[PDB]
Amino acid sequence: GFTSKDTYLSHFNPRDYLEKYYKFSAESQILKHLLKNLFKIFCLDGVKGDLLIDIGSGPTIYQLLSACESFKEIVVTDYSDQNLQELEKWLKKEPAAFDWSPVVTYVCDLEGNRVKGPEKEEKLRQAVKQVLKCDVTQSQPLGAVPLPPADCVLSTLCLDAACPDLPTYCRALRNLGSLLKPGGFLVIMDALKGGREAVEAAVKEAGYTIEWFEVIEGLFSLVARKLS
Ligand SMILES: Cc1ccc2c(c1)cc([C@H]1C[C@H](n3ccnc3CN)CN1C(=O)c1cnc3[nH]ccc3c1)n2Cc1ccc(Cl)cc1
Repeated sequence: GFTSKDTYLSHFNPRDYLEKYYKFSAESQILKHLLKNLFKIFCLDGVKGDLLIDIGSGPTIYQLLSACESFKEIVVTDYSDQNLQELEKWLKKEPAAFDWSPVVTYVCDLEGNRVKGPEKEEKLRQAVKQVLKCDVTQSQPLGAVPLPPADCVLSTLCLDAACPDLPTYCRALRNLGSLLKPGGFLVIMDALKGGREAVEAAVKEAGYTIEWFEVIEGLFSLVARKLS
């Protein structure tokens, strides 16, 4: 049930999935829980800095909506071109882009209705600085792009999309660490697909210290810091 780089394919039609799962019953419920958790990480728990890199963004922006409260600069990334195109239609405010309005409104509600949808959308659009290819199996997952050491790497539902075996996952997390300052944050929100202990081993062996781990089969979230 594992995927390797030689077997990986992402959904060819990312738009149909946005329409199905990101329009918000079971899926709406799960998305709400994710969004509440991301609110806590990025607006309460001290995960903040200048530069966040979202690894394996997929075609979605919901995982960045609270994060742009806490990071001036966000880089979104994906191995597959069709996911990057779906992101760019939205960032560039094209008429053909997915309508993230309902989710955006819901996040504005979680944040106390300090702003309305358009203002929140604009804050995210201003924060997203680059849209790039990544390959987590590479020592330099973003290739030659000369980003400075970042404050946070976020990975959401990546195991959920395709699960590598444990040493491959540990190596990916260690490759992602090359993107982080010492002490930089690693935030993972994903599917348990050896369970919690396997995730914890991969995180620790990839050179991070877990601050906390929460169950939110099943979904978890965790925040770790790269060894300092
Ligand atoms: C630390 C981490 C671990 C696993 C990850 C990710 C991060 C990110 C993803 C994948 C899945 C993710 N996705 C696609 C649709 N929705 C989501 C989640 N938002 C996008 N996306 C990638 O952009 C990606 C990155 N680099 C790669 N190199 C070879 C394939 C490949 C895919 N994997 C799935 C995956 C499975 C097996 C293998 Cl060997 C490698 C990756």
